[PDB]
Amino acid sequence: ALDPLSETKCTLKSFTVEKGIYQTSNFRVQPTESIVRFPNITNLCPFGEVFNATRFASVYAWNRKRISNCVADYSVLYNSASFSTFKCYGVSPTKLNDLCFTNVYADSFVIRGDEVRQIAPGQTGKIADYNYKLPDDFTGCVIAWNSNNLDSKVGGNYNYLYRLFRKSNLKPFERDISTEIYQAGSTPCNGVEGFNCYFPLQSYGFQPTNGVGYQPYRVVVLSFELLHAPATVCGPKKSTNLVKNKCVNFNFNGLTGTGVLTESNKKFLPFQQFGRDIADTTDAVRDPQTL
Amino acid sequence: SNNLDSKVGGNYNYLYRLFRKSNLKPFERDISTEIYQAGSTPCNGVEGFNCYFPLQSYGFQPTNGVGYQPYRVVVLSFELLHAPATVCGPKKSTNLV
Amino acid sequence: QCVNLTTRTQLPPAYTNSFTRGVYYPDKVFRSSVLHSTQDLFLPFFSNVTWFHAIHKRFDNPVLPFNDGVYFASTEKSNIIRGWIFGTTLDSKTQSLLIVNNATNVVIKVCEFQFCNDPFLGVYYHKNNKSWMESEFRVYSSANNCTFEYVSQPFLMDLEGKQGNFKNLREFVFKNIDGYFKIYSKHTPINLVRDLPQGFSALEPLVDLPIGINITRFQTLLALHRSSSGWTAGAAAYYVGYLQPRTFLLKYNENGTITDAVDC
Repeated sequence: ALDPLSETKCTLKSFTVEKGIYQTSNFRVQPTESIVRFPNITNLCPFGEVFNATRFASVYAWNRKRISNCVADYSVLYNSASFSTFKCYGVSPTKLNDLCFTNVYADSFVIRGDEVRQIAPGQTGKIADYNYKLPDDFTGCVIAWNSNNLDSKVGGNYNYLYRLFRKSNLKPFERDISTEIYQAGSTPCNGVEGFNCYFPLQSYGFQPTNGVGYQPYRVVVLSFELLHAPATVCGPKKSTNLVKNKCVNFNFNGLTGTGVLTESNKKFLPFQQFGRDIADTTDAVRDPQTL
Repeated sequence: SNNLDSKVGGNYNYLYRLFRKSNLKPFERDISTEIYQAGSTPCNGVEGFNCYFPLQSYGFQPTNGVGYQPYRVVVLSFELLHAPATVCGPKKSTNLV
Repeated sequence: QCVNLTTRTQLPPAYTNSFTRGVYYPDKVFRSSVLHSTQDLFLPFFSNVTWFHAIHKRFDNPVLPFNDGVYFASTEKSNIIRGWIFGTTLDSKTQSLLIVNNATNVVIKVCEFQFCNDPFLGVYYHKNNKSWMESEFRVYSSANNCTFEYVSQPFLMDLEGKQGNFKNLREFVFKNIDGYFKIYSKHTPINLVRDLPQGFSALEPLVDLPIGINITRFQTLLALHRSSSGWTAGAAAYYVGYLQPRTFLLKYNENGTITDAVDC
């Protein structure tokens, strides 16, 4: 690494160099910048319709909204600071935007304070096993806000009912509104409660004066699914400026590589995003926004 | 070593790391208990949202199956035929011709 | 829906000779000034294609096998071709695909559709102030678990009847590649009396449907006219040709348009 003369000595593995012209190395330009040009990322699904609704459905009949074929921005849900407490498993709300899944469901409900800890994958409890279970492959988040001043009433607000018993356990994100009487004994219950016969459907007794464990928290789980179909719900991505006539890194909608892009006379058809040469090697590109 | 290392309800003398900021290097010994940052929020050196405590302890009980019982592991590392040997078994030397 | 027509009958599938129809772009890649070889589901040239048509007593809309991917070509005056149905049974027993062209939107759906005995689309009130618009809809009777739904932008398609020879050419390519469908299409004017238009073309993408359903049969959806038994059809003709994994030499010009093809 002293001078080009010693590089010639090292190419030949010899302490002397003879008269002539010898090949010693190979020049190559390296990348300097990184460009990102994806299609439009508009058409956000208003997730606030489910979180900030005036009233939710009951827990046993938890409301389900479908989210598909739109861009899902979770950064607003964290940075807005309109909610009390959050919790996630594996990925944070800002990092979830980098994942593209098939479908997303906003599984909304309202439970007590001591029961929000039961909202976790592979968890057991009165809400996990009986009302709403999360899958073992859960990679979303759970979001909650204290609604003690709204979802409470003097003497018990029996608007939000819930399941307490069940003869078996539920599947992940399973919705079951059945009122089958839970039977612990052998005698038939005959459609009424009593000894070893308790209805599973019961009411929540929220009140402004209850302890923190029994206050109403408006909990909603962002359930995710990986079905046979391709992904449809991606996060937003900010594009950058387009560089021309410079060796840098490139990243378009579905084409990545390193090289130099210059203007030309090629004209793609209305459906073609990139081109290839005679040898089946990619030699052209298209900006997804500009023409 | 279930009959030796197990305690009534657990032994904190044997601990393990659950989270790490980066990939460990081979034969590295890092005993740092710094908080793991899983999200974009600065943890500021305390627990919280996406800020979990990396160190965790073993649970020793008499009912644990072989999958959870503690096994005493030892790992021997060396170089083979790169320098004069210093740990050689009972291989008696012979005469030179 | 379940009411059958009065005049329709199933005749034997008479075949005819397709000269050079059945070539398309194998992918969404640009290539120009090259002779690219590609192996894909293509219709061989000088192969046999089926002879169907729609008049006031045949009205071909049977359910026929699919099994690979099929080429479609229609020569029209009254613009009768509306849509197509796929499925393993074309019934609510499983999920069936549908495409339709009601002259306003190209709607696609995948639900558990109930099979109609003789589905069609209606056009009514010709006597005065025709206006040539679709009125009634008898494709399916029910639906369930409609997982997917695609709809094109608004438009207005020319349903006006025309006299003389055939004038409109619509051609599709439908295939099944591990459940993924690549709907290609083209529309161009023609002037043609019988058999097939003497010319050359290549078909481009219209919609991409990654559904994930195995197909074995398909059905035609034709429109009818009347000034569900007293409906009569117009003037139109369409053919059926099964594809095969053959290799062509696609001749690409400077603008990337296919100008010639050689059947290996």
